Parts: sequence; structure tokens; C-alpha cells
Amino acid sequence: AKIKVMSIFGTRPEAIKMAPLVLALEKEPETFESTVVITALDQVLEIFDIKPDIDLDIMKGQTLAEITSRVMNGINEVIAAENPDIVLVHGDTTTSFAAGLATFYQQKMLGHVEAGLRTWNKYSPFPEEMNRQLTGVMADIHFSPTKQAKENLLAEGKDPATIFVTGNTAIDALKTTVQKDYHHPILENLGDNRLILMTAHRRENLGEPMQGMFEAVREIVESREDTELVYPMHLNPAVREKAMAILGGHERIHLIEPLDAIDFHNFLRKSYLVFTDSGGVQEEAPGMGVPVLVLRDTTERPEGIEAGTLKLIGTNKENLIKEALDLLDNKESHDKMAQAANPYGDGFAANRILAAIKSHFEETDRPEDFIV
Repeated sequence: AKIKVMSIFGTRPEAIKMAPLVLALEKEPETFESTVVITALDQVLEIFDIKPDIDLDIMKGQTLAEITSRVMNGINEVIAAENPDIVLVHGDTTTSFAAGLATFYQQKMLGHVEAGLRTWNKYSPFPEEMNRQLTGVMADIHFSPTKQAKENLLAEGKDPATIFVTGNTAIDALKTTVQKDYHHPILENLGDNRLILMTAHRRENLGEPMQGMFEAVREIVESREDTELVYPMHLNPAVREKAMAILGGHERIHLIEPLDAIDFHNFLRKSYLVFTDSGGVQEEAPGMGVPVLVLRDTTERPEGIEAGTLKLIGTNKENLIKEALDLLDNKESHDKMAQAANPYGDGFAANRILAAIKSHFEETDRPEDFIV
């Protein structure tokens, strides 16, 4: 008798974060039976060589109430038939909550991957904060990405024996998304130059601060000739216009279209430093040992800052330049961040998750938390 694990994912980012876990399950077929259920990303599954078992075509002018009901009724039926021992839902999407609820209705064990993040504000993010809180009450086992997420769960009175700080599976994903010898002209023509990668997608930054930020990187590039800038341009025309105006026409600045999360991981790997306001990049970049300068005034990632893998520098042009130059001119400061321990995971969150599941069903050694 195997432990039948049903992994549910409904978005591309979930696919990337759940794939590694599915791979881990598939590495131990003597113990696990893996059932993958899609509720939407076929490019990601091809990379991880994951044949999905069930594909629910849930639809897209649908309200939140309708999406929830469709996914819940769909998953209810899938679970009732497949009769898995455990269903794994991820993070805070509506699909995860709905599938979680169908899992509870079917009286199956519910595992929550990336468990316990909280803003404690029921309407920000909406409905993600509530999703993760609801999923949190229904979950039987929680796989927290950090010590903080675990504490959040403890403060809500969850049973410590059911929470495991495993790290973030997104980092495990890098072992597969990052190619042995990735292919891209810019990376091939890079030579001895230091690649600087920049991305900004937060509404607050895409506004007026955007101009100061492009001017900052332009100046970094002009001041340091052995650097090159890659900027996947945001789709907003006003943003592109500012990018073309300030960053256009420079041989060492590449203004390209938005990269896939996968192409991005591969660029990230050869990057010397990255400027971003993306949450995922703050946890993934240090997985590559890439120093991250965060273009934000606030952050939900204090661990990265305390660890030294990340630097919160805001959006002031003078601060972008200073902080960038510091890293570019002082190899000591670079390796300091480059070697700082990633508090969000070591790339083996999947293994800890599986050991945790094995621990419950076969009552084998309880895995200890990921040590930051």
C-alpha cells in the first residue's frame, strides 16, 4: 500500500512551486503514488516531465464565488473517486482554498505547502490573506517556508507537531528550471561584463518613481563600463516609453520583452546583481547566490534583509546608484551577500515535505525544521 498524494495546482507560479514536490514523490515510487490534478502551464510540466493525471477545465468572466464553487465541486468529485490519502494545496490562491475545503468535505488529510504567511489584514491581499487563513484552519499538516510563518501558525493555536519549516519549494525548482548550458545572445555576448538585471512590477513603483529608477541604472551603466543591463520591459506603454527614452540606444543596455519565469531564472543565474520589487526574486535570486537590491520602501521579506541576501534600498535614484556601485566596486560586499545563507530555503524543501508526510503515515523519523 502506497501513500497516495494528490497535488493540486492551478496557476503557472503554483506549477513551478509544486513541480519539485511532485518530482520528489516520483523519486520514491515504492512509497508514494502521485496524482497531479490541474485546475487552471503545460510548458512548466514539460520541463519537470510531469504528466498531469486529471485536468479540470474551470473557467473567464467568472466571479470569485463561482470560481470557488466550480473548483470545490470539481475537486470534491476528483477526490471522492481517486480517494487519495492526502491532498496537497499550495499557498493562498482561491483554487487551493477551494480544493482544501473539498478535501475536508471528503475527510482526507490536507497538506498545505507554503503555509502560514500573514499580513493579518483580511482585505490585503484579497482574497489571498483570507485564503491562507482558511486553508490554515482546514490543514492537517503545514509546510511553512520560514520560522516566521510557523510562529504565525502557532499564534493561531495550531498544533506544533503539525507544522514543519521546510523552506520554499520555489528554490527547489531552480535545480530544474536552470539549464546546464542556457542559450541567449545577450548572455553569449556578455563576455567578461557583469550582468545587472532589473524588474519592477509593483503599482507604487511603476508610477512616477520609475523615471528616477531608469535614470539611476542608466548612470550605473555609464559609470561602470564592464556592466550590462537587461531590462525585460513592463507591458505598460507609459513605462516602456520612459524606458526607451532613458535606457534606449545604449550598447550595454538591453531592453527586451518580459521573460518567462524560467528564462528569468537562467538570466538570474549569470547575473551579478538584481534590482527588483518582486517577492519571488527575493527568495530565488539568493538561491543562485545573486545579491538583490529591493526597490521598495517596505517589505514582507524581513528574513532576507536580516540574513544579508537582500538589501531594501527604496526607489530613490541616488540610493540605487550608491548601493549598486558599492556592490560593483567592492568584491567583499558582493561575496558577503553572495554567500549569505538564504533564509527562504536551501532547495530541499520538497524532501523535508515528503519526509514530513512519510513521518505521519509510516511513523518514521520526524524531519527537523530547515535551519536558517
